[PDB]
Amino acid sequence: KKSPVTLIGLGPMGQAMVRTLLGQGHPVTVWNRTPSRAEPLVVEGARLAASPTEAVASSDLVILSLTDYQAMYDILSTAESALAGRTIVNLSSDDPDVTREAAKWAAKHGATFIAGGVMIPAYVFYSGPKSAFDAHEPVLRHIGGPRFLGEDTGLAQLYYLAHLDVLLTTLASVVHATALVSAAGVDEAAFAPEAIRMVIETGQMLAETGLELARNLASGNHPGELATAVMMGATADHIVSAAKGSGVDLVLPEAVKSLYDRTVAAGHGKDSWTAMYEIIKKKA
Amino acid sequence: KKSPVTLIGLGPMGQAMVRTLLGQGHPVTVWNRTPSRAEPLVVEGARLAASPTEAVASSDLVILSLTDYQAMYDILSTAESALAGRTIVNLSSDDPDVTREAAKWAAKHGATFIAGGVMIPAYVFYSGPKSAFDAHEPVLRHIGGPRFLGEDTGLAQLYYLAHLDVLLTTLASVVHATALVSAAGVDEAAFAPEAIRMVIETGQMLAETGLELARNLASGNHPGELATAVMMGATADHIVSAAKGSGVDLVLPEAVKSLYDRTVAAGHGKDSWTAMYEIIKKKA
Ligand SMILES: [Cl-]
Ligand SMILES: [Cl-]
Repeated sequence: KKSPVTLIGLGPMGQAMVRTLLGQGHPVTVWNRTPSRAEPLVVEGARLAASPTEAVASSDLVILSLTDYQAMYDILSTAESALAGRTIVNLSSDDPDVTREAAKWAAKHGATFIAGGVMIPAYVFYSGPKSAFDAHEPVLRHIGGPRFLGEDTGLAQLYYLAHLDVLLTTLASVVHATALVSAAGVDEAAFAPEAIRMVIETGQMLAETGLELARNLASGNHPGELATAVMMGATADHIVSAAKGSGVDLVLPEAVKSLYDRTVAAGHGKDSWTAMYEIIKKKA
Repeated sequence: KKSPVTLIGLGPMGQAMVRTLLGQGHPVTVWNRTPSRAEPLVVEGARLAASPTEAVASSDLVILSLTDYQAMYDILSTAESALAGRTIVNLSSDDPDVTREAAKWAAKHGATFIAGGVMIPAYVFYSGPKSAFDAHEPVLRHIGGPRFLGEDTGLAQLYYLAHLDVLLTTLASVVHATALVSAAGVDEAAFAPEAIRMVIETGQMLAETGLELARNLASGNHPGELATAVMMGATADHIVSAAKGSGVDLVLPEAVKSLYDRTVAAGHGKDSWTAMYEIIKKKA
């Protein structure tokens, strides 16, 4: 009685989504480039499709969890005539303009398209036609906490990549800070927990520095308080010189130094450190 | 009956340290390039020194809280003959090799030298001769939680700058992620709190990903688990292409992409993301 679901892409994320959906009573048809990974899901109740075409034809809702959008094009190439009237929910990560081009390709073949972005703490960003999201939300809510962002298909991966922008850059800074200290002979195991704690401290500081951040970026006014761009720029300069003397790779701290240098050179030296937003943001 | 203290540099940090030390019964002699900032401390009980020489001569312990080490050289230039037999505790931020050169200059003028690094959540890194730290620890503990790091003078600013390496890079990523989303017309006030929450989530993830981080960096083995360098590198590539299409500044995500590119090109693609440490760390 529950609506059938097709899921293509049986990596770790797809495996968990199939198990979840089966436990909620949905018939799940699966397909994967290597059918061996489908075997555990078949014994849990899923049906292995004979081909991508038969997988697509088995449901009105086709969920894709692949490495990138090119994998969607390659897999569904032989199934394009079977896409008419169905909804594609692509949870794969890719460039936002790539996902927008996919919406045009989906419409060419008569399909509705929703882009998704999955965050494992789970919650999923969704973007595309709201009527399509509302039609499949009873199924999508079992995968994780749905957050509809808007009717621009590209939004889900834009938000996802911006979150990963924070994650990947922050993780890189922990590795870089550890190399900086360990260059002096300090045991990595001694300082790495401190660099980790600095992330937590940074988060809690951002839990009046956050009010400074959200207010300044939105209002466009960066009042120089306790932490100005010229003060932070001098610290960034010291980090670079320390890394240059330690023999530690420079590209990451030089990027931070580049942001503060251009922020000071633009006349925002006495303003808050948040004034680097005026250097980073989109022109005009 | 409490030991006298001299403190030079009456910015915000110096103001709080003087008030703290006075409240604990220590006579405090102060000096500043602009004597006006000493007036509030004088009414609290501090004595304004007539000159840097008289400030130095007033105590065996001289604490410096200036913008950089060059300010120490400039201020104490006329007081160099009065430094003999006293301990300089410099809490100013600067390059670690600059602080090591200061230890040589301090010994030239017969003074003991300790470098400090002040973290405002307060706790202070200290480095230099342990006998000097132990001799002044009863006074230093009132300033904040003392953490002796070792007898290399340069350690305190190395640890301090590595902590600030994490802080400044993480803060830059929050501003950059917000610009990435706001380039599409999203209100900054809508996404900036989400970018902030991503820092907190990153910290809590680092509170088995941390065991992965500390173990891999110290042992030098990066077993590829759920998050490999080739997977993270593809996400870094997407962030760059998204920023390149949004018109958002590229230097920060290109630095992260550069780290993953070289990590994959070095044969660590299947290893954990922590394998970028082998690209960042000091040669040999
Ligand atoms: Cl976009
Ligand atoms: Cl060093």
